[PDB]
Amino acid sequence: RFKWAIELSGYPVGYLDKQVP
Amino acid sequence: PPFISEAAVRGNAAVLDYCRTSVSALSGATAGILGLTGLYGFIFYLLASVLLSLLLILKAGRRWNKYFKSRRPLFTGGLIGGLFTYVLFWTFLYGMVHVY
Amino acid sequence: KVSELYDVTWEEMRDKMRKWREENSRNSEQIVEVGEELINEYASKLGDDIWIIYEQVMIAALDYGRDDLALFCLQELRRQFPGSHRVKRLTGMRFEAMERYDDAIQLYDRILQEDPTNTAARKRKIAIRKAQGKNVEAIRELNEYLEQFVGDQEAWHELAELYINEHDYAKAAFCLEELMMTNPHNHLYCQQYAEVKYTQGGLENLELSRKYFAQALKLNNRNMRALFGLYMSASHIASNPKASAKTKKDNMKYASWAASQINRAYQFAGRSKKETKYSLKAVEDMLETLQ
Amino acid sequence: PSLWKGLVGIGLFALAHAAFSAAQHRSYMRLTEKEDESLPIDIVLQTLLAFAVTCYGIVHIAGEFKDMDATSELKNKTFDTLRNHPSFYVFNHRGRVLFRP
Amino acid sequence: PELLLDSNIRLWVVLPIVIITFFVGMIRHYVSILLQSDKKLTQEQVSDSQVLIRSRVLRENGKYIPKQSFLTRKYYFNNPEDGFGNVTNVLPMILIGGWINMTFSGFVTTKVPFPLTLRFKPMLQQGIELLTLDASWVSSASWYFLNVFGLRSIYSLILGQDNAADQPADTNKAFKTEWEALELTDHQWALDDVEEELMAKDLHFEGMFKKELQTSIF
Repeated sequence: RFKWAIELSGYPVGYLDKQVP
Repeated sequence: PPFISEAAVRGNAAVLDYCRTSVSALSGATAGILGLTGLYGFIFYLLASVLLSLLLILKAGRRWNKYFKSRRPLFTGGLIGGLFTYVLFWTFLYGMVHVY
Repeated sequence: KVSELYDVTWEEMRDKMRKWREENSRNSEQIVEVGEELINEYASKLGDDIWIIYEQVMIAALDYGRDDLALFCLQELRRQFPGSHRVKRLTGMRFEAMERYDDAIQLYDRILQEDPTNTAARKRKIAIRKAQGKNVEAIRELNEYLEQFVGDQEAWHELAELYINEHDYAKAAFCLEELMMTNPHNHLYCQQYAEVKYTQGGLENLELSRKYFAQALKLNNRNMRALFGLYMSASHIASNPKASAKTKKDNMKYASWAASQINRAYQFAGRSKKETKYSLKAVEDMLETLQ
Repeated sequence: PSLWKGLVGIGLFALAHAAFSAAQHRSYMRLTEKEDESLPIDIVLQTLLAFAVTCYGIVHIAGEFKDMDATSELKNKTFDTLRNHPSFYVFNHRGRVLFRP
Repeated sequence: PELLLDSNIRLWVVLPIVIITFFVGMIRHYVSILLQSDKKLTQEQVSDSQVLIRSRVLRENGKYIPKQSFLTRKYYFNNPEDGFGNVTNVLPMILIGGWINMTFSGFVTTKVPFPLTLRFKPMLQQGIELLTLDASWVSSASWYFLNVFGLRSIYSLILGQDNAADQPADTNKAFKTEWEALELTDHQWALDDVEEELMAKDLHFEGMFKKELQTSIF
């Protein structure tokens, strides 16, 4: 929550991204 | 239980079948040895069956719900082939002893 | 080892080796110690159980940097089974353990030519690719193999680990979902997926992480990692300045319950063994991170 | 432990002895041509005792039950043994250097 | 009883039948294992079977993943993918029955201990030529068949599993069947109220800190 906090930032068969409600 | 493993239930079924077959064969052998005949001997078979079930309880003990859903398979499980083995061994030993 | 710091029969050693085989333990030193004695002093006692022990001891010795025993076991196995394919795989592994990769590659190509539907040769080629640091080629080859042979959970887990090592978390989460779908009763996969979702992104990712931490803790009540993750995720979501009041109070309640359970668990731990070093310390962690 | 095997063997031997005794008694009786149908009580007691002992002994060796809950044996599994993939082992690390470089 | 029998027939005709049928059954089981089958499958068959199993597992257990992933996989599998030996088992029984009838039939074997009717008589007395004899007395062939029929449980017990006794089609069709079956499945998340279920009671920290930490092997 405070002080010590590390942020790490940086096609397997089916892979989609959007909608489809 | 939300999740069930088939291996455990199949192993339990195998153990029950082993016990039932062996006790049926032994009961048939001893009924043949005693020389009992007719429907009277049939009663003995039922008695033997009951005995088996009782011992199974002592094998299950408490918390039996972990191993089985209900005691009905533990009581009335496998009363068809056991009868055939019982009558076969009964005839075999009765012919071996009381005849001749 | 019998009458040497221990008093066990050969049956006990066999059972211990079998148990070490069932769960993939990689303590090579103890495995070699037990296996060499079992091979030497009890060879005739084991009727047909010595071949799998031969393979296991050879692998352990290769892992332990002791090649004489590996060569002995390989010679015995090759003599017993002429022309087998597992022995060729062991020979290839021995070749590649000495930094001779071209011979292993040609051996695996020969194996694949003899039998096209073999799996271990492709995995060993992928391992050879990984041993040289060529990460992208290994990932591509593993993806191709998974495309050909779906339903192999070891490959899915290895691909997930490789994606984790490359700081690409969406595809790792996808692979962990694929693994979790087949095994919904395993809490470790849920815990790891929750950790990946925690590390991935922001608010909704934290919500999913909290949900799956709760699910993992429900599956097994002894998982301390799941409890710590649940508490941390609830505290993180509660203090987020872009959340509604209802979610804020729900997360505060979740964090309070998690902290109470953690304190009770540490008291339980301190009751049995007397150290009293973390029960005095975990309370400070809970207090300083409150709200 | 292994005493149940001895118990069931003793029970089977006693049952066989009772069978032989009953057969011998029947063979002797058919010689004298006596229609009294005299079955000695001791033989019945012996065979019943042997049958009961044998069944009790054999009910204890069929095996042991196992819990049907799928999440029962994973309570002790740890992530140390779950991350090991035998098919993807690599022997390029510091273990070789530490032991006989 | 009614008849007086020679003990020699009991010693030399009864036991050999049982021994022969027992060992014949064992030999039949072992021979059946010896040449059971040898099957080979091409890569496409196993790949398609694994794909079908994966689709079935998705349909069965999509309720343990986030709905977005479930529908992402459901967008897949719909547009791109789904649419783009005995002779020895039975004949030896009859052969051995005939051989036993040839070399053993002709005398009374034993008697069942329960009364029967006249319906049983034609079956249990194949070899004898009497007329008014009771149906309880059996011939040799009937005894052999009875012994054969009454050993299934014994074979299952003394031998592994059950043996030593008598008792895809089109890829496109399977693809269409799975496509039709999967189309009517909808996501139903099973983690909506997991937190409330967890919060009901304290955790089960009982029976976890027993025994002692392991020191070494064994």
